[PDB]
Amino acid sequence: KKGSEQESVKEFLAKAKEDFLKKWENPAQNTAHLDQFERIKTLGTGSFGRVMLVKHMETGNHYAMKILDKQKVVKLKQIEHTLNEKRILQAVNFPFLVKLEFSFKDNSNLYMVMEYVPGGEMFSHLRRIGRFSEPHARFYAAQIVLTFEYLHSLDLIYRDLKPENLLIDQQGYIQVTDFGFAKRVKGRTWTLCGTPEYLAPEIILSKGYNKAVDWWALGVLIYEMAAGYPPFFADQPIQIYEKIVSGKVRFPSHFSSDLKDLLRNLLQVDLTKRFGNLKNGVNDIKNHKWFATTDWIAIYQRKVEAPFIPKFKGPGDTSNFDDYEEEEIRVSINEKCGKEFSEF
Amino acid sequence: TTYADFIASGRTGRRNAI
Ligand SMILES: c1nc(N2CCC3(CCCNC3)CC2)c2nc[nH]c2n1
Repeated sequence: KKGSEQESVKEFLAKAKEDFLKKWENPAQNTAHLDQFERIKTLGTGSFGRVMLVKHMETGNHYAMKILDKQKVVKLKQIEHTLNEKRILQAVNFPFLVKLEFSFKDNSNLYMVMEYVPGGEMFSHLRRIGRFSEPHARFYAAQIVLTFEYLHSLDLIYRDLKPENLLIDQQGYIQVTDFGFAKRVKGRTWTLCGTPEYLAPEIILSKGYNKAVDWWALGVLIYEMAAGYPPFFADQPIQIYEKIVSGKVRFPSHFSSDLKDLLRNLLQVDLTKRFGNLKNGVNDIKNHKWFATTDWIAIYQRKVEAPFIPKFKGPGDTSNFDDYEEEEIRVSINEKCGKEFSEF
Repeated sequence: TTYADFIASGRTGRRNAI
């Protein structure tokens, strides 16, 4: 069970935690200004606001800029979640986590300037193709496993895993982009947050929960990638919650024996039995039969040939993204919610 | 089929967080 490989992982994670804590305790703040970027096109939207493709004039580099309206964040009671999002993203460093390059704020908005991931959302490719073959889903799943091992070792819980929040880079690798619900917490937490299809039973049942919710969400992701549909779906969220808590899951007939076995252990209502939550931690997942062909080091090093490479017309191309309604940014002459977002 | 039921559902588009 315990080997030199696990010892090298432990050592790598200890140094990664040293790097994280320095940035966590002393966050980067006010590293650019809105006027340093040319706003091109909206890549996505949320209740949070919008993410736009931008060009940094000084370098000619393209970036994705998230714009959050401070008044809307306050009305939606997302102040603490927004402060968590930026404090965490500026402090993390892993090959499958999008990099935050700059952050700043003005009278009206908060801004996060991140690397632009041009391949589009996994959601877009998954819905268009229908489903991914088991080796295709395994390649993406392996990246999430490593990412969660890294995040959890830093006492971070992710809480928003889904194809809509995973982007495909130029090399066909995953970039986790959405940290709106990420939280640094040592004990248990209670916030009702996430997406209906991805919620662990303990979240629905209003129990104190922990990082085991991310392992249940990985089970949902793997199922959705391999089936083309989620394990729990219905027209209304209440019907989805009834299915999640029931203790019943059905697998397509094309799912391999190893895939169903892994999913039964991830989509496990019983926390004393859920993979990722046992004495052996992440190793119950990494060493599962479905992952036998996975070379964890080669994935981390990005040496594995991706099963799918997105089409790239050139720099600034957004063909891999849907079109969204555009709206001009308005900066008030009066500072809004200054005290609430002082640390941003 | 389960796929046809999923495709005919109102939850095949981008899903909002709760
Ligand atoms: C391209 N697009 C991004 N978007 C923000 C995330 C989003 C929109 C909000 C929900 N999750 C997917 C797609 C667009 C990026 N966020 C960071 N880098 C990005 N590169």
